[PDB]
Amino acid sequence: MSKVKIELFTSPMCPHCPAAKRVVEEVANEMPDAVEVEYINVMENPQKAMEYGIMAVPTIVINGDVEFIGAPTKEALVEAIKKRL
Repeated sequence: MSKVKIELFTSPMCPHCPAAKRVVEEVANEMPDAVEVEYINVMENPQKAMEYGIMAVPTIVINGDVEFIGAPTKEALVEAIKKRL
């Protein structure tokens, strides 16, 4: 009971991925209101996500769970929050 929290903790620099733009559009398809997106381009901000158990960019939160899946952002799970988050 906090709305669907997404966070985007990375500054991808080789592949200019849509990053938070995909993750927001994808979950806003599901929940066009119960959505929170921290797009935190990794620069000038604390490692508060880059701590955790993952300690490996691209550091991504979907619903509230902290993870990283691929060279791009959480696309493997984005294929499933689209399905039944």
